[PDB]
Amino acid sequence: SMNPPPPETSNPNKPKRQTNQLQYLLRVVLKTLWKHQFAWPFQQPVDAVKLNLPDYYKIIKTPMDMGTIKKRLENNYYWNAQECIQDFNTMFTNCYIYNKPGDDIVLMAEALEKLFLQKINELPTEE
Amino acid sequence: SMNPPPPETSNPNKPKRQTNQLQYLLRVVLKTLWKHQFAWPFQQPVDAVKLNLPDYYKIIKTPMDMGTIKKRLENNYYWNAQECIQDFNTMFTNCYIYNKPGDDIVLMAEALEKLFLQKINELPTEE
Repeated sequence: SMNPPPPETSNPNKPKRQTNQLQYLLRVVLKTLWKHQFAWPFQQPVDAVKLNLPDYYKIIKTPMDMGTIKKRLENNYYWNAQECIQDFNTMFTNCYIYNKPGDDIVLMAEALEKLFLQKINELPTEE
Repeated sequence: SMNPPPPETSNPNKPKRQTNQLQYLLRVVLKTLWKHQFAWPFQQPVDAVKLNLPDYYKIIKTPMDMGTIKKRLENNYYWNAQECIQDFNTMFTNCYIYNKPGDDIVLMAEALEKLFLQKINELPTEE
C-alpha cells in the first residue's frame, strides 16, 4: 500500500469556537506529549512507503498522528473537546492494533497514553 | 566494490570464559534490542552499495552491528562484559557520527541506546 492522504485538518463547513478546554488541549496537552522522548514515531503519519510497510494502511483504516491533531486544534476543526480526545485515543489504539502486546512501540504508546490521561485529568471545566 | 569485510567474530588465540554477565548480554540484552521495532537498520553491517552511501566507509572506520555482536557473544569473542558494551556503544555512536541530529535513523538509535542502557543497568553482579 502507498500512503493515503493525511486526515483533513480544516472544515470550512463547520462553525468555529475557542474554549478553555480546546486551548488547554493545544497549549498544554499536545505540547507536553509532543516533547516527550517517545513522541517522534507518532508526530507525523506513518510513512509506510519510506519504511517499506505495505500492510500498515491495510490494517490501519483510521490513521491519526500528533501533527494532524495539532493542525486540527490550530484550525478550530474541533467544536467539542471530546472530538480531540477521541483523536488522541485513535492514535494510541492504532498503535495497539498494528503491533502486538509487549512490543516496544506499544510500551511507548502506553507511556504516552498514561501521560495524556494525567494531563486531561486537569482539563479546565466545561464552561 | 565498496564494503569492507565484516568485523571478525572469532579469535582462536584468545582464552574463553562463560560468565553470568556475558550470558545476560546475549540472552537478555541482545535479544531484547534485536526484537525492538526499530532494530532492523542495525541488525546487519551497513550495505553501503545497496543503500548507495558511497561515503559510509570513508566516515565510519570502526563499523559495528548487532549481527556481529551476536556472533561475538556466541563465539566467546569477549572476555569482559565491557568489551561487548563497548561494541554496542560503537554501533550507536557510529549512527550519530554518520547522520545528523534529528534524522529518523538517529532517533531510532537513540531509542535503542536508552533501552540498552536500562538493560545493562540490570546486568548481574560481576563474579
